[PDB]
Amino acid sequence: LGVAQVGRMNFGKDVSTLKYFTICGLQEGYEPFAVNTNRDITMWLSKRLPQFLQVPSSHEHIEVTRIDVTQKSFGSQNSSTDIMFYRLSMPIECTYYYSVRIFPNVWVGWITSDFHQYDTAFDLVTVTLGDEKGKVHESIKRSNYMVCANGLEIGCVVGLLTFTANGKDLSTYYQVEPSTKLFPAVFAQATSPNVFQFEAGLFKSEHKNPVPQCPPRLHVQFLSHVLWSRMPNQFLKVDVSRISERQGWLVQCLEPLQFMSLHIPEENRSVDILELTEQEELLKFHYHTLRLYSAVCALGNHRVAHALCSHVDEPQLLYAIENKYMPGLLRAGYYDLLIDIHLSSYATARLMMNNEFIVPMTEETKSITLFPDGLPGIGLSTSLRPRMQFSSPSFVSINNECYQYSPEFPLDILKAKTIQMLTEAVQEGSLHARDPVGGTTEFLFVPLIKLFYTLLIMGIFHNEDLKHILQLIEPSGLLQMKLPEPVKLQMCLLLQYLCDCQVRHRIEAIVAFSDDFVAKLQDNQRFRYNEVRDQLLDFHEDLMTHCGIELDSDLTIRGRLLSLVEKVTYTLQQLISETMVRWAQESVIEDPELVRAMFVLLHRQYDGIGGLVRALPKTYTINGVSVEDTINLLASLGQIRSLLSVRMGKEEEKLMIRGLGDIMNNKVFYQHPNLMRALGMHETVMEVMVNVLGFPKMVANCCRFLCYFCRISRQNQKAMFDHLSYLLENSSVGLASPAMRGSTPLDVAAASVMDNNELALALREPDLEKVVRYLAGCGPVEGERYLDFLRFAVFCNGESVEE
Amino acid sequence: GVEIETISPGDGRTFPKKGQTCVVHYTGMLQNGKKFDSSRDRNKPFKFRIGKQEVIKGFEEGAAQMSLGQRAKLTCTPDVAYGATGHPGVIPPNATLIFDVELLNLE
Amino acid sequence: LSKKAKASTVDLPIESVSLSLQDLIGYFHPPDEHLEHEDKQNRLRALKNRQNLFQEEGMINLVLECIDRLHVYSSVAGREAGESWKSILNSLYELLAALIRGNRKNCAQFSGSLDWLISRLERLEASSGILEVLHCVLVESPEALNIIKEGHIKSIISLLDKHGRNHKVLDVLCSLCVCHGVAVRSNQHLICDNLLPGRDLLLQTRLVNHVSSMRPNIFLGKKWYYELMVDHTEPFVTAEATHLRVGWASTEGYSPYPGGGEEWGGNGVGDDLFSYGFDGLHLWSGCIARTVSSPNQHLLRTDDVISCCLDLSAPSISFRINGQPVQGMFENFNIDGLFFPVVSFSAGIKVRFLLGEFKFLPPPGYAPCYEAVLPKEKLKVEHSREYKQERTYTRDLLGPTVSAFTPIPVDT
Repeated sequence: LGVAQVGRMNFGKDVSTLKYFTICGLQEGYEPFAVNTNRDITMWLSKRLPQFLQVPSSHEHIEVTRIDVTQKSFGSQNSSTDIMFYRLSMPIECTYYYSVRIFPNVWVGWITSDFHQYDTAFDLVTVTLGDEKGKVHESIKRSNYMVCANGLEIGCVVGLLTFTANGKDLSTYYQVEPSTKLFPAVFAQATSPNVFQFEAGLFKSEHKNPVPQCPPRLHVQFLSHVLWSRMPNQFLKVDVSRISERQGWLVQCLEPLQFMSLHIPEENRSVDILELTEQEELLKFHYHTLRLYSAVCALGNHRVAHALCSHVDEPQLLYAIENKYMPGLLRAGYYDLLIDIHLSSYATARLMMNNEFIVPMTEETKSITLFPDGLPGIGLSTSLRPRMQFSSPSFVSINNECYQYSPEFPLDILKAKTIQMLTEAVQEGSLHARDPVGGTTEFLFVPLIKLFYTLLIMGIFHNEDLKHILQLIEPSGLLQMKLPEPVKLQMCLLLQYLCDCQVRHRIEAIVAFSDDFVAKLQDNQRFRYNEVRDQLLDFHEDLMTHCGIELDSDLTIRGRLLSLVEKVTYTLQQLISETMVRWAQESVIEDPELVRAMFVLLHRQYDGIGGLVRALPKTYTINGVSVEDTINLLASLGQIRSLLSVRMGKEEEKLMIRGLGDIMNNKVFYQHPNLMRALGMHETVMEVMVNVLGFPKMVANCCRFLCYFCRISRQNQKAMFDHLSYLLENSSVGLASPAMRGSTPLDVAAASVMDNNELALALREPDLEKVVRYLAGCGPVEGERYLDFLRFAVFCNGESVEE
Repeated sequence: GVEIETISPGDGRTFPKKGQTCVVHYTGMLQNGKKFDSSRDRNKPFKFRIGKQEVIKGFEEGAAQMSLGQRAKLTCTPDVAYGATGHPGVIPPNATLIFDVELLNLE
Repeated sequence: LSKKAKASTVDLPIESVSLSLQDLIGYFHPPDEHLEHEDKQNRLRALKNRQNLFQEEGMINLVLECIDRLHVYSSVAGREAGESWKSILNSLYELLAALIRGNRKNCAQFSGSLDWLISRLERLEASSGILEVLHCVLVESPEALNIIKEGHIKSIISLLDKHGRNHKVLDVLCSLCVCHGVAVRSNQHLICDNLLPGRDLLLQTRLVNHVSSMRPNIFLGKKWYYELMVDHTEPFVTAEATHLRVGWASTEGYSPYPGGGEEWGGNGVGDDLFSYGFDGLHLWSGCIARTVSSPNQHLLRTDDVISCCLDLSAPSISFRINGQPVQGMFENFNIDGLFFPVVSFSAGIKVRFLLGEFKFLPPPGYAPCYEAVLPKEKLKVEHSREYKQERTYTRDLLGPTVSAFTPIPVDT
């Protein structure tokens, strides 16, 4: 535009207002812009107010030099050497001098950043108070901003303000400024080239961190900015809803509409966030700051999660989800940050416990059918389901904030917003809408699906929205569309979790039927004994012989229930395989993790037996009476599995010992070695003990627990047997021999032998070879451990096993 | 110690007692103007108890000073607050608090 | 050059060593991305073998000795030899970055000299090479993560505040933050104790409601006056606290960019806006609020009327509440151009214009806008200079502008 003129532009979206383009244009082959999209296009018009920009090499000719007292020269060998302002970079807090030298008309002051005057003169502030009339009321303000005029001039530090001039003192010093910030500011009317030189320390004391600060220095961060006229700036996308009158003039706006901003603090100025799409250095840097914030609260630092909730303040993230113009890097960053604060702890806990399947035998866990004549999201599953608890990050209190769990968020509101996001995105990004939310379809889709996946894991979305999203994707569409690579690499985990929930439903149903069937056949055992040589051989022979001479008892009721289960074993199973083959037949694949996940899902479709093969020897049933200790031990064991991957680890061992002592004191650990052996928790504790060695009190605390685990059942002792060679090569000095003597790795190895004759016969010769290699003493003391282990290796039963 | 402007008066006389539920909305930014906490913003009306010694001393004495429905600027001394040691991560060492607190209900 | 300068100087290769040095940088170049997978593995296996040939000869220690004995000057000899100095340093640290990036064994061999490199980190000339060497070491050695302690990290936090703002520093700090598989939690406690709390070293986000600023369409240069009234406030449309502002300005100065001017746009923020309205009824000036009280102590609530006057022959502004003194505000301020009331807010708030319809008029000043309707307009109201205008067909646009009571007769 020029002086007082009007623009009228059409960037697509305006087929109803094409004045001449259906006439000529579209017929010849041209196009509008935004035919597909719903968005507008923002415009970066020119501003008016000057903001002091950096100094490029591409000036006309004005060139500063970086010279170490710490001087910055000039040169302007041109024609136009008149109007060039020069504000400097970094401010003063509210003692140290700062001298300016001129080689041959020159203003010197201390400018606060609220200053944009583009005028060549001395131009431009006395607020009043009251004691209901005043009487002092006036010592307030003059700054708007600050002007003085080979000379050497110093605005020294502290607080007050100082005006000196070549040793002499010019008058009218403005020594009153309580809480502002100032810049060393020198303008220019360059009468000649070689016009300035700049600088018992200096401003390096004031600005930077250290303040002994006796040697002064210009750092690299010190720029020498030039107040250029304008930059392109954004367009204030939605502004006005004025309702008013003209007799009464009821001028009224009722707008919930917020900005989204930041300010670079070192050159203080507020800037809105979503303008930054072209400020690529600041883009990359604030992206990396979000990535660091995601890195910091990774896997358990919940105290620091409270800290980041103080910083970034979760409803700000909620507004950051909705913004349909924020760039994709900020989009991925904030989508990661909401996860890595509020979700990933309970998420990774359930990801660890997704292979345990244990379920009590109560009344709710009993009325479950098989699939009748696609809905895995049913009402079921009190199968021990480690519950979720949260915190409330206030910043006034104590007790304790370091074990407190995780910060909160608007749960159902969040899931409704994600449902809205998914539906509206699927409706938009289908026809090649040439403007996605973040620029491409990857930043559009990928972290949305990541958030939806991690939210789907967390046991939210009661069954209505499950039906909604399923036959949104199913209809029986989402997956049927054309998609890029990491999008479906994300979606494969959705399909994983769907099939896994199907497996959970399947196993809970088979446990219910097993309860009914065992009740019936237990009564049949009662009557078959009460009718009268096949006595119990430890009750495994009884069930094995029941299924063995019943490999087709042998009542027809038994055969009917057998046929009932073998028709329980018999429409997603179609479409998953169909679409995996469909993807792989067309779209020659990179990122081999995608190939991995695809074909793992494909084999897992065709081996529905095999999941039930490798799932059932890790499930277990509880009576229903002692469930509270089971919840407590599952919570303790989940947080000790999370403690496995700290890794180092020097002061969380207090939490480790507290957890292990509770696992000791839990009642279920006494009577249920099936459950403890089923959790794999001995191997967990053992690998923790591996990680501790290649010497604190942690080792003996582990070895005590292994030894107490070796003394509850024989099959437990078989389980703790086979670690002998590694446990032996650990056991050289590892514990017990200042005077500790309670447990040690060698004490664990001896703890797995003492009862059973069978394990005494099972062990072999190179182990004892390594033991007598370790018997290479010269004095001493710790050979008593080797001899003690051999004593437990030779005799064991009242007579020595002679081999 | 601490000097607190009543921004807006509440009912003036209803100052609480130890054993009465201190249902509050509050927020607060630092001396520089940067925010650090906002119980307004997560839409949780905060509760505590004076005498049960739940909050910092400046916020406790300011809640003791105010009345029902009294929005007030509770600028507090840093050494009454965390102050020198600071809240390690949230509040820097030796920073003065500036509040915006209004009492809601009493039980 | 420890003691003497003659000949000058000595058999002392410059271009020979630098040529051989660029050759050796090109020697250990990583295998490319657009190479076939088996050829990639061939080049990669031979590259790791060529590194393991150098580790078991201690050549890196020889490089460290050359680092020891080169870091002397600040830019000597026959001073073409001192002119290649930046290139020799840059190439040596690039070569040091080359010899570690693959093997876990070599960055395990760098258990020793890491703290000395953090000491050399403050040369403040060549942060790039030392930083990249340190990053590639910290990635692949979980040994050296057990080494590094508080003073190192405090120096690295200070390193950005020396050298401005580098994302590569944040890549380094993220690498310190998380191992190959695990973390180290006390290290992260140290990070968030020593970097965040104070919010100055890096950025900080915040959002606020869009601020609406309006004006009654009439430039006004004669003791001026106006009257408005608050009708409904409800100050918590969102959890952000809202605001009401009443004051004077001109467009000659303070280009009114809403949000994009001073902080949040707003009012009382520039060298023309002189705002009013609080509870504890003080003002803003340059987006700074100092703390005038008055014996009313009331907000701008739903039934409030504000006396609003501008002063002739003294550039002075003083406002009142229902005529009652609010300890009068402004005296002896700046003068240019034609002024107007710039009464502003950002909320769900309705107000009125009492400019003809009146309630209130005291004789501290008298020139209302209803008594200056004369020049061109009638009583109309606009939206503060409006570089936009919004529709649903086409947001049209506007050119910039072409913008007293002592007239000019012909001087005869």
